Amino acid sequence: MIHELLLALSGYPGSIFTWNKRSGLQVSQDFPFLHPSETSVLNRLCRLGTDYIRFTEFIEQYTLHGIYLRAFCTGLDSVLQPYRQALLDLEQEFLGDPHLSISHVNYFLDQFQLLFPSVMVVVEQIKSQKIHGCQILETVYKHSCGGLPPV
Amino acid sequence: ELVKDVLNVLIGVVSATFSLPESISSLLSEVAEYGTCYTRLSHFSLQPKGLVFQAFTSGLRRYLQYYRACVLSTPPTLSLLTIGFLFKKLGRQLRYLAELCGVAFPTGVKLLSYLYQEALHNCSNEHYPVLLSLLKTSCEPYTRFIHDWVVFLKHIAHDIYVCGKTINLLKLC
Amino acid sequence: SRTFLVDPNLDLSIRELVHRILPVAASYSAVTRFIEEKSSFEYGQVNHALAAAMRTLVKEHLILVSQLEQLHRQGLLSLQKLWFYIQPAMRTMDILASLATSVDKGECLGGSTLSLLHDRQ
Amino acid sequence: GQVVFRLQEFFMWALYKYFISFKEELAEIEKCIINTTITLAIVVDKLAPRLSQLKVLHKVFSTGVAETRNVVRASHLLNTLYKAILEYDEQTVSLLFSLWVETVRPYLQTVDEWIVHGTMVSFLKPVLKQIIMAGKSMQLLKNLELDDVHDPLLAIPHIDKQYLDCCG
Repeated sequence: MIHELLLALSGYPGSIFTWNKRSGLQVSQDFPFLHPSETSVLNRLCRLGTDYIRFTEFIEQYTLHGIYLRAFCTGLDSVLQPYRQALLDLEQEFLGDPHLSISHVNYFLDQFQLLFPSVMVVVEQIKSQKIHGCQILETVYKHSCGGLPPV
Repeated sequence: ELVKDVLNVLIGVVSATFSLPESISSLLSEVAEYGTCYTRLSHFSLQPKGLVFQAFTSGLRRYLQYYRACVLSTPPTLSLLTIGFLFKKLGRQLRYLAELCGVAFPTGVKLLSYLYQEALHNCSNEHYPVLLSLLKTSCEPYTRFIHDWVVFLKHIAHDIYVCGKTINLLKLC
Repeated sequence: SRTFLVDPNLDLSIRELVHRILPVAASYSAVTRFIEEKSSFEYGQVNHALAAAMRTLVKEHLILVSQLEQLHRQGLLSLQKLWFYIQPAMRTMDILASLATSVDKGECLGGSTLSLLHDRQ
Repeated sequence: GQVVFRLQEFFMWALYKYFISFKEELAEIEKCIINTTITLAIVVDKLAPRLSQLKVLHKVFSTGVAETRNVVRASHLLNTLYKAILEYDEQTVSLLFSLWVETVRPYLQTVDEWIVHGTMVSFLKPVLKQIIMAGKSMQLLKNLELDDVHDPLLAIPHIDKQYLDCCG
């Protein structure tokens, strides 16, 4: 189930983690093998997966036109690189000792959980206001004076 | 392990699941369709009509080999998800090269200038070096022609036509 | 014009790539036969020095096969890695296998073998 | 759980940083469960110096959640800490202090940025006039480490000589 999840957090949905076009990633229903209390933390964990999927779908779509939009997505993958790299690691730690639970996996994301949310509305302002041209170099700058150090 | 299967699609060789849970197929298709353009290039740029089209065709193979060089180099056997993420910042660029070519197509000066307008159209992005290295060699034979007599502003268009015939006339005298 | 046979029972993921390497051998079995024949005196003083200068490249093609076997002992030579190594040889032994088949088609000796090298990296 | 669930529902970079380290102690205990006897009355007493530090946050954060303008929600929060620390004047003080610096980092930045790049607390009242008259005067100049000084003073005029140069 661990390697099952680490793919769901990568952009591949399956039977355990269904995909909905409006809401986002979420667990289907109660599962007998697992506990009924975990059905929550996963839903808290998917609030992160939905961000990466809606990210990479937009990144590929390139959608509006202009070089400053092309380069924004070109750079948007660079900030998103430590997310992937930190996800490849989780499998290595689980390959060593088979006593690690979802608690530790949820704990490992830590920084990504408080970063994506603030870098989600920056994309939404673009696709909802047709920000064409060099005006992006301000719409991203007006959000660069944020307090959150990571952002 | 399936990694030697997915990695052997960017090369073009068919596999057990590549002909010519259960959600992996969606993940597989995102790396699969990448392969369909790689083969769709060798079918298009294999020949050694026009002279400048050959050089551009000869410049393209100077690039694909690098794409064949990067693969089969780093990963012996890595995680499945690592493949999709590693070949994203590079894979999408491969699909962009399909918009450039056909997979009609101009020739002569009409092509040496069409490729130029593809630079300013997408200059600052990450597609600047690759297009430049093509234009830098897609104009190599055309300079030689210019190296004999020795849209764009017409103030110099008609002048080039006479700046050469003079050299071609002094060669016979 | 050489034809080859591979295997009735082999992996299809190999035979399609084998047929991509052989065109440097078939284009070689027609150059080495051009040397051992157009060296006969009854062919002029041009079809000779054309066969000599066409031999130094065959020597450098035999060194490129030696350095592959010595690199094959350490196992560092995978089939996919082979298709990339011989690429300089697939282009050169494709040029000479075209002159050696176009100098013998129309019997040329003397000046008419020096014209063909002026019309034909 | 209520104290930690509400915070998770909810400056955060300081709070978030505390949780990672706190999580490591809880995660470590889980290791000794799968691989010594362990029962209820032992894990609780082992977690005493944490369930103590956690109760403080339920009272410090309660004043950072009960509140509309963006300048009163941030002033009243940052002022609650400096008041709640003087009440506690050791491990509980090390937490609030390490929680303080990472929340006053915004102001200390703009204050410096205003200086070099050009309903009232009586703490700084006896010199406030020399501040405004230096702040505004500095802004009209560009158009044409203070905390790291107060602390060394504790080991052995900083705000006035600096002002005298600007107006001068």
